[PDB]
Amino acid sequence: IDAVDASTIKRVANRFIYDKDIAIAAMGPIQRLPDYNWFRRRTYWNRY
Amino acid sequence: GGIFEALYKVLMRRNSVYVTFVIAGAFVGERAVDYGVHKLWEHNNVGKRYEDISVLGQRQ
Amino acid sequence: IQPTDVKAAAMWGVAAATGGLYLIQPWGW
Repeated sequence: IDAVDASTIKRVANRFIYDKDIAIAAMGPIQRLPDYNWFRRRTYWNRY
Repeated sequence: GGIFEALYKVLMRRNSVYVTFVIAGAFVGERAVDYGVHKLWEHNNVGKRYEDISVLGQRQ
Repeated sequence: IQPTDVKAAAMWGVAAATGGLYLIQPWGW
């Protein structure tokens, strides 16, 4: 556990999170929930 | 193919690199299409150019 | 600060490349 520092966090995050597909499931009054493309585009940043 | 993935990993983990890539591609493709259209223009109509008149220097 | 510093370095590099291209526009470079 204590062998997982900031660099390893960034590496694993860039392996698993950055620019990958997602799965969603919602229930209730979800008429005001952003569509798929919103979530899918928000998995990377254009600032950097 | 795998070359597309390799290009994707090489160029698009940042954004300024993307901007530079777009500018470079623009100012290379411009030159390439200029060369192509000039060459085709020269090929299409031979003998009509300004440096092809046989009497260009006989009014001294 | 280092990731931000190098991000600013890359942005400055993009801007400097574009400005240099503005100053001199070599057709066959």
